[PDB]
Amino acid sequence: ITGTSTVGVGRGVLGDQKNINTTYSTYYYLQDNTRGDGIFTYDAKYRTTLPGSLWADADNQFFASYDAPAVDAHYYAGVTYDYYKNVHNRLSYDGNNAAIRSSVHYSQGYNNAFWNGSEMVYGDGDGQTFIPLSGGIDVVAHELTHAVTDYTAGLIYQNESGAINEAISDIFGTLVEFYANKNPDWEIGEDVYTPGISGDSLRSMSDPAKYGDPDHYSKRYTGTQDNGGVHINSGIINKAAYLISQGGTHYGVSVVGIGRDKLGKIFYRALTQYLTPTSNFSQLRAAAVQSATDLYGSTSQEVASVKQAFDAVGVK
Ligand SMILES: [Ca+2]
Ligand SMILES: [Ca+2]
Ligand SMILES: [Ca+2]
Ligand SMILES: [Ca+2]
Ligand SMILES: [Zn+2]
Repeated sequence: ITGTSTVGVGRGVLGDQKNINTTYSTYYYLQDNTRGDGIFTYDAKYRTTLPGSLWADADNQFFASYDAPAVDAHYYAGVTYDYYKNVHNRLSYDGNNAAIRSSVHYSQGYNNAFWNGSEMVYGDGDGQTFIPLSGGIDVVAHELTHAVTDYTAGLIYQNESGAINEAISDIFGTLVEFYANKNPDWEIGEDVYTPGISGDSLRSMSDPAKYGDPDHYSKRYTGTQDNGGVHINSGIINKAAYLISQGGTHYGVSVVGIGRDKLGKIFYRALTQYLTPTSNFSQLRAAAVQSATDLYGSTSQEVASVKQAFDAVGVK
């Protein structure tokens, strides 16, 4: 829409108050003209037709319970855009400031959220397994990172390349959660998963086996479910990334941590310069080693830690 840029206020899924960028033109719309070609949030009104209607509001105050998922989709897309711009110098997901569009209230009782190739889509959850999925900043950033991967490495969504694709989304989702300093951790989806149980999450990067995902290449899933295990075998790479950052000893192999910032620079470089659509785990190891070599030198501690981490999860 064409109108005047302004700032409104509302409450997210978790009850927290936040300011959001809006546009005025008769109604106030969830349209943020301050970032790239804009961030636009739509109401799918419990249907599956997309994108739905651009979110319009009469007084620029978004404190209704139907408003919550839209406030957080809109706000967390802006935080993810800022992370990629300020930390990695990347303008939006295509690198040229493409508009980011999200629809909320998709379908009824839908326990998922996803990047469909053109925009973000968020279910409200059934209220037991999940509450509206845009209340999780790591979920939002995980899904928007699929758009980055689509425009760069183009990892296909199956077998080892799909598991790399998911892991990359969990890694950067976690780094955005630390960047926003929103009670950060190495777990995925803990703010929106099972409102009645405390302490759990969908996946864990620091200990993937806590939920039964593999934490070593010898335990990888080899069947056909989940497109060949893209959500299951991502635990092997998530554990490697957690060790590079934080360090630790895993299956007897010791890794000195180099921290989150360097983790993010090595993986962003590997993703945007060396991975291809059919890269497998072994090629991800080579790409991460070459990236760390590019950035810090072949005899750095950073290269050594990347190697130990992949050796700790059995990826040669
Ligand atoms: Ca209102
Ligand atoms: Ca957290
Ligand atoms: Ca998290
Ligand atoms: Ca829970
Ligand atoms: Zn994903």
